[PDB]
Parts: sequence; C-alpha cells; structure tokens
Amino acid sequence: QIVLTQSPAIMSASPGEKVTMTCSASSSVSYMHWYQQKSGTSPKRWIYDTSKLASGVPARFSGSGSGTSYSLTISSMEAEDAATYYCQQWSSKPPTFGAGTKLELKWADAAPTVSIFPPSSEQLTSGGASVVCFLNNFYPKDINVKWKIDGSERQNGVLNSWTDQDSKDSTYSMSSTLTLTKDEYERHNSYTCEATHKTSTSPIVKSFNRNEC
Amino acid sequence: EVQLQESGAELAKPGASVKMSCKASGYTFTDYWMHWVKQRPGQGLEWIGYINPSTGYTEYNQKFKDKATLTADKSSSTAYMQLSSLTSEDSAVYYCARWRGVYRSDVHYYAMDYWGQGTSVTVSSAKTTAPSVYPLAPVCGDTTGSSVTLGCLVKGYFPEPVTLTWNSGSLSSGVHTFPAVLQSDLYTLSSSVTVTSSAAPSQSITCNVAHPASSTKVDKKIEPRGP
Amino acid sequence: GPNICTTRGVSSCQQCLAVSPMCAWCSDEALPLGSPRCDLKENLLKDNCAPESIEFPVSEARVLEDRPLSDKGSGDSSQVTQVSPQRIALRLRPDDSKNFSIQVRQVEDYPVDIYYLMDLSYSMKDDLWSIQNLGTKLATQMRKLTSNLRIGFGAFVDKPVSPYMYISPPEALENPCYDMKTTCLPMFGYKHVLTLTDQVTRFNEEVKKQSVSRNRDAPEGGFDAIMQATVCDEKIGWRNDASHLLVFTTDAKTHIALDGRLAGIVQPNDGQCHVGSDNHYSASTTMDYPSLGLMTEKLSQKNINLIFAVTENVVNLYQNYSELIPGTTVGVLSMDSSNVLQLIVDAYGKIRSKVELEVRDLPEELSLSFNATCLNNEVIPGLKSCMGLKIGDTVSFSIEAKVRGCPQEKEKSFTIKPVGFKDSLIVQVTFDCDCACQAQAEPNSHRCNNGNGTFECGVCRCGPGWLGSQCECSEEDYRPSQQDECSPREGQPVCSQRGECLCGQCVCHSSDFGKITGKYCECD
Amino acid sequence: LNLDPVQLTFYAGPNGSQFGFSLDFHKDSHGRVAIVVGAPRTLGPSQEETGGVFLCPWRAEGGQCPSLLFDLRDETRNVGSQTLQTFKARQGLGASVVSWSDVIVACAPWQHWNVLEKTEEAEKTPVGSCFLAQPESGRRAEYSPCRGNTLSRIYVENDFSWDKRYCEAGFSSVVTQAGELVLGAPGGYYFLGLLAQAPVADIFSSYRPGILLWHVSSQSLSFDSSNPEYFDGYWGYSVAVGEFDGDLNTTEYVVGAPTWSWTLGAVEILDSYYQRLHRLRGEQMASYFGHSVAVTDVNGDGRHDLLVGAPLYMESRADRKLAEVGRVYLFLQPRGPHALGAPSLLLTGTQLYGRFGSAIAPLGDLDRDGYNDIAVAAPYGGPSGRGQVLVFLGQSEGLRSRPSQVLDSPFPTGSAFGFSLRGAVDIDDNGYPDLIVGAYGANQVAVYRAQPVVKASVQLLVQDSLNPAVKSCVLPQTKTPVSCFNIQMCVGATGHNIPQKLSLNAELQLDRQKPRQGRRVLLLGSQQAGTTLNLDLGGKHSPICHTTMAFLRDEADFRDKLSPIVLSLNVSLPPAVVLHGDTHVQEQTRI
Ligand SMILES: [Ca+2]
Ligand SMILES: [Ca+2]
Ligand SMILES: [Ca+2]
Ligand SMILES: [Ca+2]
Ligand SMILES: [Ca+2]
Ligand SMILES: [Ca+2]
Ligand SMILES: [Mg+2]
Repeated sequence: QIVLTQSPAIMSASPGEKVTMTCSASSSVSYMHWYQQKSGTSPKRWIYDTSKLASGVPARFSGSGSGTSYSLTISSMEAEDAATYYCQQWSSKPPTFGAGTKLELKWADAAPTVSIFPPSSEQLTSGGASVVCFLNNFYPKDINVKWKIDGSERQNGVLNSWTDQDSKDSTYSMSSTLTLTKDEYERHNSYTCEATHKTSTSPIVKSFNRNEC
Repeated sequence: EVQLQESGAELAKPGASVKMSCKASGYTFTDYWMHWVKQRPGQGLEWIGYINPSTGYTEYNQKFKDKATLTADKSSSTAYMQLSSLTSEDSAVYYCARWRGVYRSDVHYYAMDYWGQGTSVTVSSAKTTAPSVYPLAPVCGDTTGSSVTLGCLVKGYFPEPVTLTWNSGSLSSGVHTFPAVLQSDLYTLSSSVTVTSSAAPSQSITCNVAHPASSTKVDKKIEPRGP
Repeated sequence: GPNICTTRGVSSCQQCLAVSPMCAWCSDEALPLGSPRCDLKENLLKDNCAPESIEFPVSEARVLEDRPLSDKGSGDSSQVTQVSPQRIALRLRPDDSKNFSIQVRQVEDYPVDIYYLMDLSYSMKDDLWSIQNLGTKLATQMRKLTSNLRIGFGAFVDKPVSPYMYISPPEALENPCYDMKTTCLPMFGYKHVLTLTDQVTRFNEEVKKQSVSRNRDAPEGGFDAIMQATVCDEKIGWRNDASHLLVFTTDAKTHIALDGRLAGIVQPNDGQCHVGSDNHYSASTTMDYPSLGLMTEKLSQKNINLIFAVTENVVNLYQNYSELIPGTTVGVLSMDSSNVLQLIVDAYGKIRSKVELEVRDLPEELSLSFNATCLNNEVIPGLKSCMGLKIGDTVSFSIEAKVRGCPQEKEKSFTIKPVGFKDSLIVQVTFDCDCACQAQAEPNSHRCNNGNGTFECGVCRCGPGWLGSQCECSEEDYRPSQQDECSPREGQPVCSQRGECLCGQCVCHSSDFGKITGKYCECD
Repeated sequence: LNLDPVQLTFYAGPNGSQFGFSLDFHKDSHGRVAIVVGAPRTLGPSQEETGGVFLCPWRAEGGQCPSLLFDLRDETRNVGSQTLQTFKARQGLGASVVSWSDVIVACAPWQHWNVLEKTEEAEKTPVGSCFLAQPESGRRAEYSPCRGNTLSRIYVENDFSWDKRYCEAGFSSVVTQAGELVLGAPGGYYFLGLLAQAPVADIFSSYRPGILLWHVSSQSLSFDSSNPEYFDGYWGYSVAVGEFDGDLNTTEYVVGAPTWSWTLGAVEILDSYYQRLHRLRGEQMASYFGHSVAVTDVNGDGRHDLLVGAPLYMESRADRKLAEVGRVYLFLQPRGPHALGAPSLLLTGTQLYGRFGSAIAPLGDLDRDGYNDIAVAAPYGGPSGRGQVLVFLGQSEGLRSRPSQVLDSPFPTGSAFGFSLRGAVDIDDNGYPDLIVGAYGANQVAVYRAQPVVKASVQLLVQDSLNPAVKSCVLPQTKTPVSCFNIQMCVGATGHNIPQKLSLNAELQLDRQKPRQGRRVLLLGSQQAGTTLNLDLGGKHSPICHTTMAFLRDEADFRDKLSPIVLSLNVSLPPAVVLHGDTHVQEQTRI
C-alpha cells in the first residue's frame, strides 16, 4: 500500500496571501487528486489528474508536480477557502487517501470575555452541582483554563470543550465544566475560574461566592 | 442532476449487523460504479469496498473482506452495504461515492464525485435516556456591565444528532454551541447566549432542546437567582 | 518476469486465453486504468489481483465410467466388458492437448454367430453335396472355442433382369436349364433361407432342400446379398453380445456399382432393408449394386466380420478387395467346398488374434495420436493395432488429443472402438474457449467513452474509429496534430525513447527485464 | 466463372419419364440452336415405357417441349424359312442423343431382337438400335449393326466367338466431324465390348423400310481378343473423338473400359482401324476409371488434352483411411511422338458418396480469356446432398486446382443434378458459351447462361523520389510548409458485349506496410491516409485518369527513414457482370 503524507498538518494565512500544500507519495504515483471537505463532513472534488480543475472550482487553485511529491497552490486566499484537503492516488490497488491538511485564517487579537455560572436549583435538588466558566471570542486559539475551590486548585472532574473557527469573525469559544456532589459543593463557599492568554500576562480571574444573592 | 442520499444515523450494539443504504437519483445507475469510504473521527479516509450496479462485482479493500458486504438493487436504484460483527472501533462516518468514467483522469482511475451526506454509526451497549436540562443565570455577586450571558446544559443522553437554539431560532446572534463530550458513557453539551444588559432580564429568553432519538423536546426559561 | 502472455494478448479475455495454456486473465475491475491483466497466475496474485476474480481454466480428463474388464463371457447376463474405461468427459481449452489410456481385452469364451452366404449358380452344384452335413460338423469343431453358437444360411445368383437371365423360349423362364437335360430353379437375386438358430440340425434340414440356378454372365452379384445380410438385422437374427461372422462363398467375380446400367438400372443403392415377408430381395430389379465404400460402412456400423471363402482362380482378386475393406479375411476354397469348415475355423482365429481400433464421429478440430502398449511393455509409437495375441490377452493404448482453434460448439462427442467389438469408449468433449466474464458484457456503456465500445471483463473493447484505454481519441485526424507534449522538456525525446505516444499519452512497451510504468515511462 | 445461377430456364417433361437423361444441342439450317433431350421411360402407344426424344425450341421462360415421332410398334417379317422379330417394350429410346448437322441420332440401347426357324431360335437378346431423324425434311432411318440370323447351336459349338447378340449398340454414341457415326456396344463379343462405325449418309441411303436385317456396305466393327484382361471389360462404356497423333487426315477414337482387367479400368486411344496407340490404366481397384472421357484443349497450345473420370474413387483421409469421393485425371498431350505419361493433375471431390467426375463437359472459351475450360459434375455431392457442378478454368499449365464456380441444385433430393451436361454452344447469341444440366430424377433440364465479363486495367503513377528539403504546399485552413507530390490514377474496363451502365469503386491507400498510426504521408484534401472513389465508365473505351494531391508529415513526426513507401490501388464492383483481371496495383517510392 502506498502511504501519502501531507507535510503541513495545520496552516493559517491572512486574506490576500499565497498558500502551498505538499502531498509526498511513497511509490512514484502518476496523477493525484485533491478533495476539499469543509466543516460539515462532506468532501467534494477539487482537482483531478493533478492539474485539472473540476467544474465549479475558481481559477485560483492550481496543482503542479510529478513523480513522488505533488503540491497544491492557492493564490489570493479569501475566507471562502478554509477546509481540509485530502490527496488520492489510486495507482496501486489500495486507493489510499492522505491524512489531510487543515487551513485557518489570520485575524486581529481579541481578549477573551470570561463569565462564570453556578449550578442551578434543579441540579442542586437533583443531587449534585456543576460550576462552569465560559470564554467568548478569544484569539489565538491556544488558551489555558484553571479551577480553584476556596483557594485551592482542583484537577478532578474538569471537562474542557473547544470550538471550531466560525465563518464570520474567526473567533473561538471555551467551556470548562466542573461537576461535584452537592454535599461537597455546600461545604465550600468561594469558587474561581482563571483564564491565561497571550493577550495579557495577568490571567483573568472570575470568582463567585455560594449563597450570595 | 446527480444526487446521492444516505440514511440517517444508526445505533448498533456490538456483534450486530448494519444496513447502510445509498439512494442514487440521476444518470443511469448502470454505467457508474459505487464505492464506500470510511472516515474516522481523527481524519483518515479509508477505502472500503466496491460495487458495479449491473453485476455485483464487490472488490474489497485492505483487510476489510467479510467485515463489509456490498449489494445493489437496480429496480429501486439503491446501493446497500452490510457491516457484520461490529466492534467498538467501528464508530465512524460512512460515505458512498460515485465513479467518474469517460475521462476518469487519463489513468488515475479515481475521481469519485458526488459524495453522500455521511451516515454516522454509533456503537454502544447502553440504552437511550432522556436528557436533563439545566438553565444558567449570572452570578449575583459578579459586577455587572453592559452585557449579560445565559447558559443551558444538556447532560445525560445518548447519541447526539440535535439542533439547539434559543427562542425557536428567533435570536440567532451571539449563540455559541459546544461539541458534546463523553463521560459516564453519556453525552453532555453546553450552550451560551450573550446579549446586552437591556435585553435581559427585561425580555424572555427560552432554551429549546430537541432529541430526535427519544422524541423529547424541553423548553426552559432563564431566570435570575433569588436571595 | 516477462513471458509470451505478457506481450501477446492484451486486448480481450478470449485473446488472452487463446495465446497459451499457461495464460491467466485478472478480470478484477478495481485495478488502475491499464494493467497487466493477462499474464501468469502467480504474478497476478503478486499484482494484488482478487483471488475470486481470476479466470484460469485447467484442462482435465475426467473418467465417468470405469467398469472392470470381464474374465469370462460365460453366464453373460449382458454384462461382459471388454473396453475400460467406457465413458470419459474431456474438457479442453484451445491449443492444448490431453492424454488418456484405454485397455482392450478379448474375453474368453464369447458367443458367436455365423451366417453362411453361398453363391448358388450352376457351377456351384457339387458344393451343395459337400455342405449338407456342415451344421453337425461345425458345431463339434467350434464347440471348444465358444459355448453359444448360432448358424444361418443364405443364397444368391444375380439380378434377374435383361442380359443376365434367359428370357427365351417361354419355357426357359420356368427353368433356365431348358437346353440341358437337367432342370434348375427359376433365377433369383437373394433369398434368405434359415435365420440364426441355436439348433444345429436345422442347417442340415434346410440345406438339403436347395437347388441351383443359371444366369448368363460370369460375374455374380453377391455384393447385394452381403448388403442385405448386413442391414437386415431383425430378419437375419444377429445377436448383440456375440461375434458376427459372415462367411461369403463364391467362385467368380462380382458386380460393383454402376455395373447395373447395362440392365437399365440407374438408381443408386441406398443401403436399406428390402427383404420382404416372402424372404426375397424385393428391389433386386430396381436398385443398382452397392459400391465398396457403402458396403464397408454398413459392415462397420453393424459389427460384421466378413470372410471371403473363395476358390483359387480368383483368390488374388479378393485379396486386392480385402485391402479396401478393413476387418475382412480371404480363404482358399476347394472346387467342391470340401474344406470350408477348416477355412471358417482358421479365419475365426485370424479375426480373434488382431486388435485394431477405429475412431467414430471425430470432428475436424481434434487430432489423435496412439501409443500401443502391446505384450510386455514395449510401447510402439504411432501404432493402433496389435497382432499375434491369444484368447484372454489384454493390450493397452495411450491416446493424446489435440485441438486447433476454438470450435463453434462447446459440446461434441466421439467414439474409440475396437473393430468388430460391441463395446466402445465414448468421449464427451467440451471446449473452454469463453470465459465467464464475457456473458455479462454491458454494451453502449458510459464506461467506454459514452457508448463507443463494449465494457466486458473490465476492459473497454471498441471497434474502428477509436482506440485507447477507454476509447478516448479518434484516428481520423490524429496523425497531423500539435499534441507532441509527451516529455517534460521540448528537447527531450518522447517517452524517454522507451514507449509509444498515442494522442498525447505515453504507453510503455514491454521489457524482458521487468515492468515499465509511469507518465513518461521513466519508471522500471 | 460467369454462369448466371439466379436466372435459370427450366424445361420439364412427363412425370416418371426420366426427362433430361441425355441431351444435346441442335443447329438447323437457319442457324437457330434448339435443344434435343432424351427420355428413356416415356410411355409409348400401348401405355408401356418405350422412351422418346423431345425437341425443345429455345424460349427464355421454359416449359413443355414437343416430341419427335418415331416408330414404336413391334416388327415381324418372314424371310425364307426364318421369322425375324424386334421387341420395343422397355427399349430405352432417347437414352443417348447426338446431333450432327441437321440429323438427330437417338439410340435405344436395350431393344430386343429374335430369330425363329422351326424349333431352333437365336434367343432374345438386347442388340440395341439407333433411330436417325431429319426434322426439317422429315426423313427417318434406322441403324443396327449387331442384328444377325445365326442360330444358337452354332455359337455354342464355336465357343461363343463373334457373339454380338448382347451388343447394346447405342450405349454411347459420337459423330465424327467427317460425317461418321461411332457407337459403343459394351456388351458385344460376350460382354467384351465393341465399337461400330458407319457414315450417316450411307446409313440413310441403305435403309429400306420393312427389311429388318440388312448390312451397310462401309461399316467396320472392332475385333475380339482372347487376352484374359479384356474379359468383362465393358469396352465402349464411353467414347470420344479427337486428334492425338499429329496427322490431320485421320481420327483417333478414345474409348473407356471401366471394368478392365479385374475391375481396374482403362482408357484406350485407338485409331480409325481400331489399332491401339496408348492405354491409360486405372489407379485403384473398383474406382470405375474410364466411366466418362472428355477431349478438350485445356492449355491453349493446339494439341488436345484428355480428361478421365473415376466416380467411385476412395481418397485416404486422416481418421478414416478410405472415403468414397470421386476423382478426375487430366492428361496433357506432349510434343512429338512422346507418350501421354503420368496424370498432369488430379482433382478430388469432398462430399461422401458424391460421385464426383461422373460427367465432364468441355465448356469451350467460357470467358474469352484464350484457354478452354471444363465443368465437372457431382450428382449426389454438395453439403445438402442434392448435386453440384464445379467449373474449372484453363491456364498455361493445365487446369486450376480450385473451382472458379460451384453451382448447387435447384431441385429436391434424389434428382441427380448433373448426370448429363452440355456446353460450348451459344444459345442466345450473346457471345459466350452456355451450359445445360439435366436432372432426370426431377424430370427437368436447367439452362445456365454465361454473363459478360469485364477486364479491368489499373495504372498508378507517382514520383520516383521525394525531397523533404523542398516545400511547396500548405495545409488547408492553416499555413505550414510541407513536401507534397501528385499521384495519378487511371481505371479502364474492356470486354466483348459490355453493358452501357457500369461503375467501379477504386480504393486508394498510402503507406501500405506501416500501421494507420505510422502512416507518414497523407492526403491534402481531408488529411486521410486513404480514400474510396466511384468511377462511371459507361461507353468509355479510354481509361479515366484523376490526379490527387498528397503531402508528407513533419520530419520529427516519424522515425523511419529507410523503409520504402508503398501505395496501392484496388478496384471492385459496387455492392450484372463479372469482373476479373488486373485489379490490384502497387507502386513504391523512397526519399
Ligand atoms: Ca463345382
Ligand atoms: Ca451373373
Ligand atoms: Ca489423326
Ligand atoms: Ca494441349
Ligand atoms: Ca477460359
Ligand atoms: Ca450465351
Ligand atoms: Mg459363376
């Protein structure tokens, strides 16, 4: 079986830039096709026999190369081309697909908006409690979260959920949930969620006190 | 045109069998073949099998063989695939792809074209439960400004094709939905709505959650916490 | 590596199979556009071809009946066997050969039928005096060689018409011997006297009541009598589990076909049974004489052994006749037939010694070669006969059959049968010239450039006008073109001087070192 | 080659009369060619079979023929103490018809004759006879040379010497061009065979009606032999005449003995005094060699060549060592006093029991090519088993081993199509000799008419070399300097009596040897390596010539530079006449 490896796994570019992707085969395949799959899990066809554009493709995407390593080039990249591109060979008789390359967008830095929510009365009568911290519109995507219970860090029962890049303003959202028994929740007053980002050295701290309304 | 339609999500217990369908509308359905492509949730598109609609030539892929049997129905114009002896590692999305002829890119035979929407197959032994919905109001002691946020957790349910929205889609601005995480063999997601300080709590904001696997729809109103 | 199949048939499945017996065809259709579909099976498995999608028929010689050869023909509940195997199903792919062996054995103590055809013209009168006791004297002599003997009788003079018979004066039609003192019977063509009987004294009883005739010419028409004794099985009484001997006695020439036109008779002999319920050859004065080929064919079909028991002055003639009718014998008869018993016994010995094979219903696409494993083990290549045998001795024959081309009908049958024996070997031949992927061929398919060719066995096969992997380009205006771009650079040669350019697409030629692939044929 | 098998003429006669058993042409005083046909079983006056002869005029549609009247009543006379009787029941009249000038000789081979003198008789034997008729003037005569009055005891005491009682004269009759009738009597001299010759004028002038026994003054009969080979030889089963010794004053009879020397067979070339000159022995025992003999000049040198038939010959196949198919032997006459040696050609049939070679007919110059042809018959041949006639053409070395034409039977099974043939006479005056084939099983005569033949002549003219260095032509709709040259092609048609509406297809091809992908030069009209054109030649005694424009490809397009270029022109008829001759012409040129 021929193994295809796309060297750039994650990319990012500003609108109005040149972008290149490389898919280097292992057995000197003739022709190599490229499929575009967006967020939504439905990969279309984008290029066939490594130099021909399928119908509907703009005149910006190009393919070039031969032998063992092919490449795909985008010139003047807008926000409409941000997907994952896969390469196909079908010159052996496993037709093997590439691992895929993710493509992102460069934008302006945005300070995250941090909010915290305590458990609900229904969840308190249910038998437990859940404290959550939400982060809205942060850039770049690499952020750190931390939970503190009455001045002590907790490393158990923490669940973090990320977000995919949106197609409007290219922001990201963060969710940190901590679920604990109601008896232990009532034994502690102050809780805190802390967010550490590259925008500012000092982390954003949001603290709340149980039974304070 | 050419449209390929796939069936909806299938929940299967381990050791069972699955009946995938791909209904083709357009062209002739006797002059173009049909593939099947597996896509794991960590990327990696894997060729599975093959079928010629006129005569059932089912060539199979890298060590798939009896793990997938392909059949066709030329009367209703629909291609089926049967997965046998399911295992927890077979929880991925299965596409059906066409096959460009005439040109077929000179020699590289493959062109695919016209992929199906993708049928997620979920493998588990547990049963489907009714989810629990928890609304979230802001903290009383947190200093308020010209912006407020409300939350909605859906916890304790089984596979998640869902569509979460606020006020039945009346407010599509500032809505954030997060992918469901798996814990205790159950799914849990959260949703956030951010508005101004004049919109809430002056107006009513309602969280709607519909689960098209248990036929349960829950609407909850966000209200500030009392003393 | 490279072989004959690699660079001979690469256009169709049937062309692949017809190249050589060792060829195989990989009708797998997930293979890339253009592949070594036709080559040996081992490297097709190496080519990652599907084991279920490989067309490789192997010719075989499958036996269907192998009953053991019998030890004695005494008891004979219609179960004596002399040829084993008896039925064989042969399957041959084209331009291939298959070999099989048969064993022929003359079972001891086999029942025998003797039919005595006797010329009865006037010069054959004293013989009638030395035959009146042949039924009792032949039964004693042939009792030691067989345990079930049946004997018959016949007669003949010649056609009773125009210049052969006397028609004047009117008293000469009642008896032709008017001028002589004695009287003879009215002249006849052939009359059946005694049907094959187990009782022997019936021959003596039915031969003392006979009398001679008289005709004009010297030759006598006994070939008509031979034909009517051969083809009238039900009237004569021929058995099926027995050795048929036809003892034909004469002392003059014989009339051959087209010799009847002197009597006004021009209708050819059709070789049917015309002896009526009066025991007389009815169509004697209306049908010609039988030729040598037709007489031989009717003797062969009914398994008759013919014994010309003729007098000295004509022996040579019949010897030269016996070289054109296979399976016969010549014997010297005295003037008064005082030695016809010993002639019969010796001729039976000579028939029973030799074993000769014959092929029936063999079609034009098959050729056969024999190797006789005779006494001991000394194979005698090219020989399909053995001599000097005895009673009970067995011989073996090794047969090789070759087929040239693909016959139109894939179901034929022929017979290998010893001459004069009832038992035969039947071969049912099936030709494997068509592979199973050609039955489900789909025509006018979009897979052959919008219905410009047929798509069977995974390969586009198109007629005039188009060519290629999927019949892409036309040759009407393909010679003059600017599509010379088949190499990376203009100065470089086309296909690296290692392949042929067709419509701007390089196709690599075959190499003995290995396989050549690539867009510009730069691989190996 | 040019015998029309679609438009036939059928002449039919009474049912069960064996019409077409023996046939011939007949040219009267005015030159009209009627047909004479025989019917050896036609009913007579007493509703008994006595044969007959039918004189069919020529009608383009066919139908019923009239009949010539012959005496069909028994005759008896009383001369001295003897009573002479002739018996005509089942006489087989018309079994052999021949025609000379305006005289038709129809022979009854099996007519009986008996002499009674007190108690002694000469017995009732088939002496045979031949009835001569002159239709326009109505004269009738009879010839029978084997009628005698000797009593039986004399023959018995003389060891049956000179025993002409069983003659069957008229079995096979031929009239020499000097006016002399030659009859073969296979039964004469006690089934030895004899031959009888007498002038036609002397037969007519010596006929006195009512006198049953008389002798012609100038007749001469053959002699008997005591050689044991000759016994039962049927000498005279078939006769022919010709010229086989270089002297034009004499004539050399050719007789067949198919049962000669213990069923071997022979053909003897005697002379006018029945002295042998050569004997050709048979090849196989009981193959019936000498059944049919023909004498024609099949190699165009002026000297007659012999053809002999063996209907029952058994050829040796592979699986079966013998298979009866028939054979024909061709003996070409050598120069000087050399003897006719080994056969110069052996023709063998294919269908089993086909009786190939049982009727040979010299067709004459069938297609006006200068060399005479023959037509052989297989009455029971062909894949269906109904009959065939195979036409063999003549070349300088003898005959073609392959039949240029094969005619299949238009009659049902058992008709015996081809038992009798005739040719070498033009019956409709279209310049070519026709053929008439008898089928006595179906009681019909089928007339095949020869179609005019077309000799085609093709000429191809091209330059002897090409210079790629000089360019003078440009491709249509573009501008590219290429080397070009003209190709001239000429097509003509000739023949005798050619229709005025004629056209031919000419296929012109360039670069014959190389495949279509490797064709270097192409045409400047449509960029093709070949073309097909239509030419109308109606009345064009001069060839039509047309010049076409051809160009060479680029120098780099092709790699070969040493293999010569070959151009071909082929001419065929469009998909009424038969085309033969020079149709394919090839010419080569090389840089
Ligand atoms: Ca005797
Ligand atoms: Ca006789
Ligand atoms: Ca002469
Ligand atoms: Ca000559
Ligand atoms: Ca000629
Ligand atoms: Ca004519
Ligand atoms: Mg005799």
